[PDB]
Amino acid sequence: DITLRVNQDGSEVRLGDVATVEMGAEKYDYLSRFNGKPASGLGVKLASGANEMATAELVLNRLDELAQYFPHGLEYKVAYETTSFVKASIEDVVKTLLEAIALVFLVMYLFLQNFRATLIPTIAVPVVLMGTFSVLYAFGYSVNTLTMF
Amino acid sequence: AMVLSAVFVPMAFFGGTTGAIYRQFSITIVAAMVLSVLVAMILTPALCA
Amino acid sequence: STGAGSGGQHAVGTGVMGGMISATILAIYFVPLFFVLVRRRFP
Amino acid sequence: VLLLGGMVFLFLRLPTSFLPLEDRGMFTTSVQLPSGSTQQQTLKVVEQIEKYYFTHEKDNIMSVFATVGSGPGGNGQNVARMFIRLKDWSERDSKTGTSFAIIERATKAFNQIKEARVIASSPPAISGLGSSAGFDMELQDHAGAGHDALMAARNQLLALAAENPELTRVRHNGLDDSPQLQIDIDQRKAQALGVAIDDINDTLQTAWGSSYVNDFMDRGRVKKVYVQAAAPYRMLPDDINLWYVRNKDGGMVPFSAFATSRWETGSPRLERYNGYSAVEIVGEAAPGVSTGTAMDIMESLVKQLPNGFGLEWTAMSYQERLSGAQAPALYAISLLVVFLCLAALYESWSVPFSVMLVVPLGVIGALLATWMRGLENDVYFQVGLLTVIGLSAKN
Amino acid sequence: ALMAARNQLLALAAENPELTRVRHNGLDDSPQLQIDIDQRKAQALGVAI
Amino acid sequence: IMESLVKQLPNGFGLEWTAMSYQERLSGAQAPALYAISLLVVFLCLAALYESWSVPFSVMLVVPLGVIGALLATWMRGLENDVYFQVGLLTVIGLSAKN
Amino acid sequence: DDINDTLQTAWGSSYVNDFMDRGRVKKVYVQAAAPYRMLPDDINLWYVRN
Amino acid sequence: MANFFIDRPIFAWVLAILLCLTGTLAIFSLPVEQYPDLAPPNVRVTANYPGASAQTLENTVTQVIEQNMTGLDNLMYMSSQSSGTGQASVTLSFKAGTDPDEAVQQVQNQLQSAMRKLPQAVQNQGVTVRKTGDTNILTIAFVSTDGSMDKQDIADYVASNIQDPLSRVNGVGDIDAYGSQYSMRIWLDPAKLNSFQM
Amino acid sequence: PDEAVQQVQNQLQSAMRKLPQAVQNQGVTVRKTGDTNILTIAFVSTDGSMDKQDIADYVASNIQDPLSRVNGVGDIDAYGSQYSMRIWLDPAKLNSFQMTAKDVTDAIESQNAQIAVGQLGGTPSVDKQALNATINAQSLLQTPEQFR
Amino acid sequence: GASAQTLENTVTQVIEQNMTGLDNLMYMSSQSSGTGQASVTLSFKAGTDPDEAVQQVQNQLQSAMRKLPQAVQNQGVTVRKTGDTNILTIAFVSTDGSM
Repeated sequence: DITLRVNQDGSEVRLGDVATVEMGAEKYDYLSRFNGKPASGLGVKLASGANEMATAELVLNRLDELAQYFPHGLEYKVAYETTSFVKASIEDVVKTLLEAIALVFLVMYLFLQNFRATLIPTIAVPVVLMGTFSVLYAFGYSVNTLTMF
Repeated sequence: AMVLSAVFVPMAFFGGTTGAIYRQFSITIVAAMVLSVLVAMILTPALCA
Repeated sequence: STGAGSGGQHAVGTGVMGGMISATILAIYFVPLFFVLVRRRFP
Repeated sequence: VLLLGGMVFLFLRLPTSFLPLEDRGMFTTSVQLPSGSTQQQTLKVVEQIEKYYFTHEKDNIMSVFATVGSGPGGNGQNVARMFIRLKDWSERDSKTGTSFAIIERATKAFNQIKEARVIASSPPAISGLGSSAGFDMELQDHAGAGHDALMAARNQLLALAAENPELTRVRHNGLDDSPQLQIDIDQRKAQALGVAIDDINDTLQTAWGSSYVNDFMDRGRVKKVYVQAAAPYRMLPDDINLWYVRNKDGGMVPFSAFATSRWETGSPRLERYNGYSAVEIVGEAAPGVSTGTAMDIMESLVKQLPNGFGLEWTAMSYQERLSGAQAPALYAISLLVVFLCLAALYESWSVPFSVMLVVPLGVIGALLATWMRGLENDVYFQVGLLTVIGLSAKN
Repeated sequence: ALMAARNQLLALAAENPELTRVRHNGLDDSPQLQIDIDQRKAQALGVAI
Repeated sequence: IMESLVKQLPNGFGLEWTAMSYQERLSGAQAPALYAISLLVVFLCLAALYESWSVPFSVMLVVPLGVIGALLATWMRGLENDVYFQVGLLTVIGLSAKN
Repeated sequence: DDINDTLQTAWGSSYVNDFMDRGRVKKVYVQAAAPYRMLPDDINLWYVRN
Repeated sequence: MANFFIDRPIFAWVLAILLCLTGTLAIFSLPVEQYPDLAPPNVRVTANYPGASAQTLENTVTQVIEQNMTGLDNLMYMSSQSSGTGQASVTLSFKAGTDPDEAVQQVQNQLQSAMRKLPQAVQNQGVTVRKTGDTNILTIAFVSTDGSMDKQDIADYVASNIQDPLSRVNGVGDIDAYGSQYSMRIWLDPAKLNSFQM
Repeated sequence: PDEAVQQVQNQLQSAMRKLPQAVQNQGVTVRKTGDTNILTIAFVSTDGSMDKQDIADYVASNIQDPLSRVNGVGDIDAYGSQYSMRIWLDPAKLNSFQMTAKDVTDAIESQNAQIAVGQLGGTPSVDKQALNATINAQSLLQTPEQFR
Repeated sequence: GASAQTLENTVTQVIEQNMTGLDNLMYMSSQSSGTGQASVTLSFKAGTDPDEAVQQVQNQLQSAMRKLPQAVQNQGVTVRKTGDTNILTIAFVSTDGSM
């Protein structure tokens, strides 16, 4: 109904008379598709200084909360995730650490064969681990794949 | 402790992304070594006694 | 280790295993030899 | 002595890498149709690729998220990027369903598609890190000879690199030149007819190209307003003549009266490095050839090119150029410090030599193990080697 | 609804003898004037918007 | 009282303290932690100094004897549990441990 | 506005637009010729359009 | 020093307790991630000229930005590309150890000088200076199972109702969208315009 | 120095619009530099082939920009300016043809510009489109003869 | 020209979006006015460097400039550290009344 001009006869020339007006997309270049069906993506990027696992969990929980108000038909699908890999890495590292402590206990009782002497290193390694974690936090480091290795 | 530090410290001073990758390991291992040596001379003798 | 991150875990495990085996086998013999030689010469 | 020699041999035989590749749970497939291709053909190729993924590698794939209109080498209607997500490591077999096996099969399958260069790859752990064999060079144009001269020099340099056996898989990361349409607006004729050149330019810009005229509010949010020609009226070179421009008197002047169109060639993407017109010529050093040797060969080849065309290394190649054999110097200083500390500890100048000679004892086993298992000289191996050195030294 | 809740809370606070000088820091709603311009009549008369 | 009043409003309206109110709520929340950590540090230091777990335990039993007097004096004078009282209870803990 | 325009373009230089010179976007300037902007009476040489 | 603590086990126990407590606090405090920030700080300047050509974009945007990116600190090299799509990217790779915030601040400050020199359309589209070290945690795809919502409808709904609440999560730094929100589109018809002398 | 530059730039951004439009087009620069030149380089043509103006143009085109990005160089002022398409008006000729200087300026602005026409088949495109090729309008003039 | 509700929906909320989650951010306060001016106040944690906070806000502001309307971008967004510490309030008065 935008009036381009009004003729002297009372006739009007509107924007719809010389063009077709529709509500489309600003950029038609992208044609994102998911599993053969048209879809739109939403990539979330971590802010430095926060846990990526916890951030991903919170994002998924919030999107699940938002999923209650989705119009019929619309569903959110995760097409790319890094939480599983980093969780598996942390689990493997902590498993190796605990298994190494257990094997230290086993070998100590195999050679020295004293339960208390066996306890002596079993209690000395964890305090060094705590000190190392404290130093890493002081230096501004964080639990990475490299630091855990 | 000193020779182990000399083993691990120099990799920290490498330049670039590989330098930072090496620096992570260097700092972690050096901190752990220093803490263990301090614990070895303080906590462990008390436990053994 | 088979699964996620198996690459770096395999790398560190293989390297450490080979190095530690070779060291604990060879040094326990060679280090006395080196010490005896250097103390014999007194350089 | 024989053990030391074997250590040297095994170190020479060990390939060098920066970070091992792990089954991260997903990989990425990229599609690049030949230049001057619409997004419908790209969509057809993407449909073919996703049909292949859903058909053959069905037991391992979980979801493929394609994206037509963008991807490697710059966004365009002939470039598509696909994210393929795989099931949990346990569900897929660890022998024939590993990510590496999947991409190995796919690359064989994808190389049979003549329509477009579709290549599957596994994302790197860090984008900055690159393969040790590969290198990045920026063939610049210091003399300002022009784009055509730069492209001719790039073609000649690529031919020379392909000739050399010390350089493998050398190619440009840019886009090859494509046909373009050149509109010739006869200024004298347009002004004789009474049309204004500014009106002609505005009509062309807001008719064929878009025009972010203003903003409007939709459901409490501001959205852009664009004015552009309808799709059927901006398709062919003959669609130009359909437009009419108004002269001073108010009459409409056809666009064919003062305009003519001809076909020429132009680069879809123009690249500059350090302010100079440049083309990124990426190549990989041949196996058994030092990366520095490959860079020197490339520099000699650039010297063989006509004058005015320099070269500059970028990213990993530039970093390697800056960090020249720092590790040997750092570890020589470390060895000297170790010797001094051991001499102080033992109160002798000869006893510390006994400890220092045990360093090669522990490294040969690690080298032999990492060679037999087929691994490479990655940073993790460096750290493990240092740790075994330290433990042997302590003993 | 927020304004009504604010007014109710302020009335309750005024009732209570253990609170004094409880106030809303912001500004309450005020009348506004809207000028409606008929672009059609403006064009018909010949005056540019 | 303000929090009690805000619960009489129609459901769906909440409240949040800002500026000095937020700082005061932070103080109130962190008080018990400060006392616990300070008591633990004092106990550990005394155990390290006298090489016993009984001397610090016997000493630490006197902290209530001073804290009760500080609380009684503050209550009688009419003062409140402000940041000053907190840095004051810490001083009273120290003085009682000193005796 | 016209007399000001013809006075800050003739006497003072005028950054009209840019042009391409061997691969660089150099500026274009419009100004009076040197002999016609030397004496104080050179203003009388200029003409404006009513 | 060992003989000092042999006679004083309680002192060693106290030191061990302090170390363990500090380590526990650190563990609760320190972040966890896959890899740390291991890359030279790279800053990208993106400008959009709708409907432009590669030559036009390089002439009017890319070179103008390059000529004003001077005085930067620890700048290893500058790489730029002008595409026929209408997007011009200038990448400024800084030396390792440079503060990313300082680098992006300097790049933004240098860009402000050349903002007016850019064409009006480029200014209206907006020129953003952002780091290239973005690490995407998730790539969530929204698909209409019923098929009632078209791709444009899905993209608009996401940009309207989903991009806002998710961007307020504490760990979120940025949320890239792979869809274009609804925009009022006007499709001119040359025959109609010529008919009405417009 | 970085803090001072940040503060000044934050303060300056308020008044950039208040300045005259010509000043904005020229552009305001904030540099953390002094006034003394650490080194002053003189470029001289030994053969005499390059005129003083040619030397200045070459320096400002190929040397000033690369040196300005050298780390540590806060600013590098040039004692010579690059080439420019100088147009010397003649008032007598302008009056002869009844044209003002504004006519010349408008003609140059209109006939020397980079137009963004678009593409042959941009998105959204009609079904079954053969190709998507860029369209080039009139480009910036290069030789002085074109300006004549 | 924006109404208070329109300004809040299209400017203040957008500015809040990206700047949410900054380092050491206690809370955000936004003030959208009917005259068309929108204000967003970020109260960082005590002891944070004000200059670092301003730089962080400016860096994060560039990530939402596009989402802002064109008119808002043209007007420009100002990031200034702001307090309320009125050290002095000098009143200038003329005794004679001539001024």
